[PDB]
Amino acid sequence: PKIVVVGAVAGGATCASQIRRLDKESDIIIFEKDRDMSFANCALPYVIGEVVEDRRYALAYTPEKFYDRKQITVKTYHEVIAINDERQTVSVLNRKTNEQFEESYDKLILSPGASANSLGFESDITFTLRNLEDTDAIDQFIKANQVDKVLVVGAGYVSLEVLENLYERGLHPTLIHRSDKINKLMDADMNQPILDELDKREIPYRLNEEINAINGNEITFKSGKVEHYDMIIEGVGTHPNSKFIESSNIKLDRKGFIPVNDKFETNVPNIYAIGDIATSHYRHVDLPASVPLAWGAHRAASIVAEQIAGNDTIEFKGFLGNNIVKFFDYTFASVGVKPNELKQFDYKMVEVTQGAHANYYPGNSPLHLRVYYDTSNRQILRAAAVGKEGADKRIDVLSMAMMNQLTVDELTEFEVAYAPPYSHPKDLINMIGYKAK
Amino acid sequence: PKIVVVGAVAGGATCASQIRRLDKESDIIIFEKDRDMSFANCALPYVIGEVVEDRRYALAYTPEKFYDRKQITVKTYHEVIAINDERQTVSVLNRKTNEQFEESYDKLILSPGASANSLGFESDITFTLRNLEDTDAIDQFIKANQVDKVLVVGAGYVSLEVLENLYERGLHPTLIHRSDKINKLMDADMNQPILDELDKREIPYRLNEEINAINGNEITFKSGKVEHYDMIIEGVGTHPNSKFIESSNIKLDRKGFIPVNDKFETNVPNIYAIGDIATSHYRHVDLPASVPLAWGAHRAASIVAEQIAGNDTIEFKGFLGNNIVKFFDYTFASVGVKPNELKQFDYKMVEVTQGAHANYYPGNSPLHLRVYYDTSNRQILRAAAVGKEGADKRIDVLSMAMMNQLTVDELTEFEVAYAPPYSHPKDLINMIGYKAK
Ligand SMILES: *[C@H](CCNC(=O)CCNC(=O)[C@H](O)C(C)(C)COP(=O)(O)OP(=O)(O)OC[C@H]1O[C@@H](n2cnc3c(N)ncnc32)[C@H](O)[C@@H]1OP(=O)(O)O)CS(C)(=O)=O
Ligand SMILES: *[C@H](CCNC(=O)CCNC(=O)[C@H](O)C(C)(C)COP(=O)(O)OP(=O)(O)OC[C@H]1O[C@@H](n2cnc3c(N)ncnc32)[C@H](O)[C@@H]1OP(=O)(O)O)CS(C)(=O)=O
Ligand SMILES: Cc1cc2nc3c(=O)[nH]c(=O)nc-3n(C[C@H](O)[C@H](O)[C@H](O)COP(=O)(O)OP(=O)(O)OC[C@H]3O[C@@H](n4cnc5c(N)ncnc54)[C@H](O)[C@@H]3O)c2cc1C
Ligand SMILES: Cc1cc2nc3c(=O)[nH]c(=O)nc-3n(C[C@H](O)[C@H](O)[C@H](O)COP(=O)(O)OP(=O)(O)OC[C@H]3O[C@@H](n4cnc5c(N)ncnc54)[C@H](O)[C@@H]3O)c2cc1C
Ligand SMILES: [Cl-]
Ligand SMILES: [Cl-]
Ligand SMILES: [Cl-]
Ligand SMILES: [Cl-]
Ligand SMILES: [Cl-]
Ligand SMILES: [Cl-]
Ligand SMILES: [Cl-]
Ligand SMILES: [Cl-]
Ligand SMILES: [Mg+2]
Ligand SMILES: [Mg+2]
Ligand SMILES: [Mg+2]
Ligand SMILES: [Mg+2]
Repeated sequence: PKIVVVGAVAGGATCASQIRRLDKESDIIIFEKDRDMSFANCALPYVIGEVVEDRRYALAYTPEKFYDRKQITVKTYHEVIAINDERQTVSVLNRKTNEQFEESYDKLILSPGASANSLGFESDITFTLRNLEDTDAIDQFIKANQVDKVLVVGAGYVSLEVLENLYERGLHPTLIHRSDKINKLMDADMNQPILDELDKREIPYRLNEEINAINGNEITFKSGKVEHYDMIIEGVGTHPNSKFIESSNIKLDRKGFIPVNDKFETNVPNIYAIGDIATSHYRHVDLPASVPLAWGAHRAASIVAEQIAGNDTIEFKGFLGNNIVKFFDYTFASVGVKPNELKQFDYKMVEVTQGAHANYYPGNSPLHLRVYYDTSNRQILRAAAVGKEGADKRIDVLSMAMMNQLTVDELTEFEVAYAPPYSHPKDLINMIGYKAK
Repeated sequence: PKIVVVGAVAGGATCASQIRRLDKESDIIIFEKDRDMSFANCALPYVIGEVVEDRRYALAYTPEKFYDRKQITVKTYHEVIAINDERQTVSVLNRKTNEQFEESYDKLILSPGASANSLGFESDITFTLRNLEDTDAIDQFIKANQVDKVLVVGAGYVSLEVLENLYERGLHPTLIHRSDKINKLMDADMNQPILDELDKREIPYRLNEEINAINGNEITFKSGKVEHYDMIIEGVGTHPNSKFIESSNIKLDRKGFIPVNDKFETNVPNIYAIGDIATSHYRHVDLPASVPLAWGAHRAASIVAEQIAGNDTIEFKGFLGNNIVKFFDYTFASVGVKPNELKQFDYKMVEVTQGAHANYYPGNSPLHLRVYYDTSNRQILRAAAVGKEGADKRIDVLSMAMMNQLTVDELTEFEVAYAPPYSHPKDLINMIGYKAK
């Protein structure tokens, strides 16, 4: 079949690559509205912090390399502006010529993702971070203006990683957030170490704070405070790139996302949707789920590839919502339903705080593990872990447990790999099980 | 019930404590043949290494504290010398006075564990390591004799830990082993980094080598080599402490262990056996298993506590044999059937070698993960992982998978916690699933 793909990054380029792996004869074309395909979204803050300095890490492919290795045609600076589903074409705008045209397809795959929100100030010193063009612009503004002092707005993983990286680059960031609900994928009371790490390094922050006015480098805040900053990075949420889809017969939800089935089909024949734009359901509970992260994009890419050119018995089973972020010395990880989704269940909570490993083994740090479960069937609903060591391991194990519909009580049976540098004879995970009794 | 426990460490002290949690009325007495209860067997190599300098870390309780806090009576230097199972008493030797006596019981719990084998040489410079008394003796011997050259015999995980610690203490160890099967819970080819770390540090080793004769500090070897050593630490395997049991009606296997059911009952009513002395079966395949490690001792202790004083529908479901050791910069972990046990199955092997985390993120290292599956049902039989980073995490996740008899193909669905310091959007575990076709 002729295959058209919208977006050439996490979902799009992966899906197209996976299809080629299976089908060597279908013609495949990808339209990407911006300059680069296959950029490393998740590497971006580390590029800014000069942790990553080889561009070969920031960008996996050029369209030329992509064609030469995989025979996939990628048109950058081409923005799809409409989907004409009844005639099986998309309308595409060549941004270089400002000429538009129709491209036909047998199968269409939508992976446009999402864009960064902006606060909307008229400001030459304010930037968002979503792609490599953004990253290049920030790096350039920093150098050309000898930036020292940077204001970071927002407190999600993107803003937190940018802050840490700006600090390590040798700059002087300040963090503000409109409320005190930082890092909201994590249980609110488990985020204290973020503030501790800031304090330890004498990095200023103000919560319940906003930009009120901007005049050159003079920044006036809601609190009444006035300071001067050389630069601002806004990380104040995202929104779905689905405007171009609204005129079509494709069903969108009221927030602009695309509900899909377990084959990542939309309501329209021959049209699939994957990545941040797509919504689905949880694997372990009968609720809708939207998990705009890397894992879901890659997994859907593979499933769509099988559907089109491989084994169409292969279907999605739902999300668990596993997620993680590093902030300075600490790791923050969670899986399962979001904090706000718990109220839909009659649940209880159990928790343990314990050294990640043997106390007498040097380098210990306490690890807080919390697990929520359903009282009506003992099923695990959510888990969260925070500590300098061992949090990722604990959450991945609980992710596998939930995949298998394990009960909280069954966690006593988890046979951990134990030696002093790694865990305990009754691991934190085991202790969750004993304490639920 | 009146409860008598034999052995006061991993199984015995733990089981007694777990019983008290549930039962505040019953009289509980533990007999321990040596000086110390509740020593940290696992910490002992690190004591020798002076990594653990403070004894509070090597000893968790005294009989006196155990009584004040738990109202359990612990009699040290008291060796149980016979089980009078028909009258329900045990014979006990007070080693201080050399007088014996009978102690009655309603329930008897046997956790006597295992003793170190010895090569049988007459030598004042040779030591084994099994308890805190052994540790104090080794430490004292090194100080008293200004030991520099040390011969470490055996390449089990304990001996490797001892070697590493002697090295970090400033001593100069040499490793020998009677065969080339070092660290034998791990795939043989995956043990190479042990030998790499030794080579890197100019720590001598000789495999397929044995002691021929000892003449003072002069050691004659099977190879014909003769060298001078100030000290010898032999780690040449263990034997079960079951001599005191043979006269009773308790069924022993031919190696001296006690087969038990999933309630950890012996063939004799009211007698339980746990810890290194007991044998059981695997959880994921129908084979007999013996897994003489900490997790099993602690798990059995809880189950026996529930049987006696709690919910007696709680039963063991078998072992997976999860195990791990650290040796210098590398981690070595495996789970499932032993290498020698694979031949009872029609099996295939899948493997990946990939960065533990994102390539661009610093301090990355190659992680080798290998998975064996049964061709008749796609079920995972065994997994192994070796590397400086991430091996413990992958093996724990796979232990949780096997607990659920998950197939190799379903690893494709494992929802990992992804950010650049931790893994990949398609983790090594997912990759095993994709490569299984
Ligand atoms: C933060 C956000 C995540 N963002 C991204 O991932 C965006 C950038 N990514 C992309 O554009 C694509 O995902 C690329 C093109 C980089 C990767 O495509 P694929 O995942 O299809 O893998 P690839 O074709 O590059 O193959 C390399 C490696 O994978 C093996 N392989 C892939 N699939 C399979 C299957 N299904 N079965 C067996 N093996 C498979 C393949 O063999 C391969 O080894 P080799 O290529 O042989 O040497 C995260 S971020 C971006 O890191 O910042
Ligand atoms: C290597 C080799 C393994 N060796 C050993 O284990 C050495 C010998 N061990 C022992 O003697 C026992 O395990 C001791 C006595 C050390 C521990 O007794 P147990 O009951 O585990 O533990 P304890 O009573 O001390 O409780 C402490 C902690 O856990 C909670 N807890 C225990 N059981 C339960 C249950 N069933 N349910 C809920 N909670 C339980 C307990 O309340 C207490 O918590 P807090 O800290 O106040 O929360 C290894 S090594 C390390 O070198 O020895
Ligand atoms: C800074 C940053 C850090 C992140 N870190 C993590 C992390 O640590 N862990 C994690 O799991 N996730 C992380 N993510 C999220 C992860 O990158 C996304 O979940 C993933 O990229 C989603 O893939 P996607 O294809 O749906 O969207 P994208 O990868 O963003 O790709 C969408 C592409 O479609 C293009 N497009 C949109 N509309 C059109 C159109 N009309 N025509 C043509 N092209 C169009 C866009 O230009 C864009 O290039 C991070 C994201 C960012 C921005
Ligand atoms: C140096 C070392 C390091 C280790 N490291 C690890 C590790 O990293 N990870 C891991 O999982 N496992 C490790 N282990 C193994 C772990 O310690 C054992 O699996 C665990 O202790 C088994 O507990 P047990 O109660 O059966 O025996 P033990 O803990 O050894 O206790 C048995 C006790 O019973 C006493 N006893 C025996 N006979 C009698 C009798 N007749 N009368 C009275 N008392 C008696 C003994 O003196 C002994 O104190 C290590 C062991 C050692 C020795
Ligand atoms: Cl091209
Ligand atoms: Cl054209
Ligand atoms: Cl056309
Ligand atoms: Cl808010
Ligand atoms: Cl369900
Ligand atoms: Cl006494
Ligand atoms: Cl005396
Ligand atoms: Cl680490
Ligand atoms: Mg640079
Ligand atoms: Mg139209
Ligand atoms: Mg000391
Ligand atoms: Mg199944």
